[PDB]
Amino acid sequence: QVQLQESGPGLVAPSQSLSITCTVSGFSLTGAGVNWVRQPPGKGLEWLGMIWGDGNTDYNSALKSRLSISKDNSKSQVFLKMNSLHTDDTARYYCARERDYRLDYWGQGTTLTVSS
Amino acid sequence: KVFGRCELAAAMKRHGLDNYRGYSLGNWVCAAKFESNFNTQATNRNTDGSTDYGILQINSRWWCNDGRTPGSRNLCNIPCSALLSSDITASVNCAKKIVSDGNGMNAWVAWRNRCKGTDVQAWIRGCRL
Amino acid sequence: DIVLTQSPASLSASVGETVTITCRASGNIHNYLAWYQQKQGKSPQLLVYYTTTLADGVPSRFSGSGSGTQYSLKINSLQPEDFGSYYCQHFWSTPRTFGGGTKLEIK
Repeated sequence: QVQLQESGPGLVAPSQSLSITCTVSGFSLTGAGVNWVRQPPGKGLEWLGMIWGDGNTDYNSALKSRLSISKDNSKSQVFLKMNSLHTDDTARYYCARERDYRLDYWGQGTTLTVSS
Repeated sequence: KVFGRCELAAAMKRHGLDNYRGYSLGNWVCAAKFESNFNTQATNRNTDGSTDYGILQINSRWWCNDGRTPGSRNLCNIPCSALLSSDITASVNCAKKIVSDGNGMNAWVAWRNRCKGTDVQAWIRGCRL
Repeated sequence: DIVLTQSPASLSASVGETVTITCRASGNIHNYLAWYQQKQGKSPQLLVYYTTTLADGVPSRFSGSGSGTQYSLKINSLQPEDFGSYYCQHFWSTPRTFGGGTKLEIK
């Protein structure tokens, strides 16, 4: 059973650095990539970046310098870290399995709110 | 014959491997890179009578008969020497027979260990189809 | 980056009707285009990949098409459970981008 579950802080001030976790199961992190996507309240999907099965990472051009994605193949966890938080970063965060150029399985998402 | 990455891709696409069983084209080009380094004459003896032949390294105990391997099954009903040509047709047809589904490229340990999970599409980017 | 222009923003239809959603890429994406369905309060769900390939379990009433830079999602005899939002996403190199979304709603 392929499963992806996100975990996060819920509320954060710009004064903090956000970290969200994606714990997967049912498949190996060495043989599949994991993407990170967010969806602002009542907005569409925005792609943030990804980490390939080989450990290489790719990022959204505008958000590159604030994002950092890494993973622990033994713990089966992928991480998204983000600094310079803004109120515009308020959204629901999703991690999704990429299997040969399609996101076939998605996490349920974690909602994040950036305070003041 | 040693192929170029783009030329091998174009031939593979012409033969219906692009998205065959859901496997994008780059997988096949990456598999060939690791299995025979794009060489149609490639061959490799195993710690058992079997030898793997050609561009995609098809085994002699199960897919092609080399009339020298003990217990040959010849499931592609073809002679292993046919798989050692410059025209990839016979090799593409047997591989299509081998990949019976969306997990079938595991039939190639190199693809499973060296391609699967990586940006295999990097192998066809910049190629005229 | 390759930007995807999706239209229309919303569509109102009745059950049994056939609709079409389009996504036009700012550059050739060479068929590396997927479509997702997102129902109210759920996470995206893969429908179609590589332009025309249906995900397992997805009904034949869905079909995608296109090449180069204009791609379409056609839904035939839309059923009650087809209502929701629809997004396209390209997979040609990086960064990947999504279409702006189409809301398919009840007439």
